Amino acid sequence: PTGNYLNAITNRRTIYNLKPELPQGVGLDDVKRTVHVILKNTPTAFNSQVNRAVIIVGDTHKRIWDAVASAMPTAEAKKRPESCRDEAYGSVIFFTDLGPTEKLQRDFPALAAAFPTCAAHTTGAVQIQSWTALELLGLGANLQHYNDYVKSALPQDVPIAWTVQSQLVFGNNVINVY
Amino acid sequence: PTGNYLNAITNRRTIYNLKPELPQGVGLDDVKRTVHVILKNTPTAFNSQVNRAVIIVGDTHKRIWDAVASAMPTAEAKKRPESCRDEAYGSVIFFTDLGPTEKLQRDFPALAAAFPTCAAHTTGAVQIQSWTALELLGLGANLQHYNDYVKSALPQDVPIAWTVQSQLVFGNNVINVY
Repeated sequence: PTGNYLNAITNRRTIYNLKPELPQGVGLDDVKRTVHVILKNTPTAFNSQVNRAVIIVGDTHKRIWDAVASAMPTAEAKKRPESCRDEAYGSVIFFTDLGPTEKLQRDFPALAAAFPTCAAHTTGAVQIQSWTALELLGLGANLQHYNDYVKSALPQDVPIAWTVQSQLVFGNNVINVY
Repeated sequence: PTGNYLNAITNRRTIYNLKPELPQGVGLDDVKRTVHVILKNTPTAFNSQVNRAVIIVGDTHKRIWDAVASAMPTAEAKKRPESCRDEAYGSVIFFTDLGPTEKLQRDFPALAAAFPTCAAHTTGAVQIQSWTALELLGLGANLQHYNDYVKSALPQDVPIAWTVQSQLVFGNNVINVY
């Protein structure tokens, strides 16, 4: 075990078996740092620093997935949001500040095409890491992409420029050589 | 010493001081498998599995950077690639197979505007993890987004549907608790 950083990656996958667990031996503000230290340590191309995040829990967590599971009207296509608001302790949701990405498109009008793409790179860079780290604490977590649904459902104290990217619900190659 | 996954995230930064180093105690194929299992264990959304990569070295490394540092005409814009060919051991270049995403767009024409984003997310996940893990071995690495240029410089053994995303040259959050 050295840069056994791989073993933490290999032991990680989508977990739907979820109970609103603390979990054992680890509080909430513990989790708060874990994602915080990733947003702070994740390289955004050209120091744009566009990706942010919001963690939601309790009746504020249940409040959103209950809103999605009403915009979903077919029962068998709502056993995902309602199993997210009745089985999960909370959910980490990630954003990308479209603000800077609009500024870089301004000052560098010639490269105003890689900027939206360089932001999509870094936001998925904090997603996989927070996810792979939450599962190290003991939690179980899964992906969700109800972006537009939670975006409208999102409260008012949110910057409207924060584009919704993901919802982390917690609870070979060729080588040359010719 | 527990889920000290964070320590590797913190102990990671762009390195330009590069010598074509093995490095000590670590062969090349040592590096090869590190990324090989990051591409393999990365959650491509909807199991599209579009993440591709190529490790480049030797006079095939200097060959491509010599091509980029020749389309750059102004000296001060050649200081990057010519230092990437004459100071580096090699480069990991990452792709996203446009194949599956095109298939997903076809089958689900309604969601055909989330697939390119779900591909940009997953590539911006194998990049950061490889970079974070290559520096665990002792190497020095950095981001390089000289796309199209290196893409054109690529030989013919590559699929023309592989989209060059990056070149890995090796050598606050609101709590919403009401």
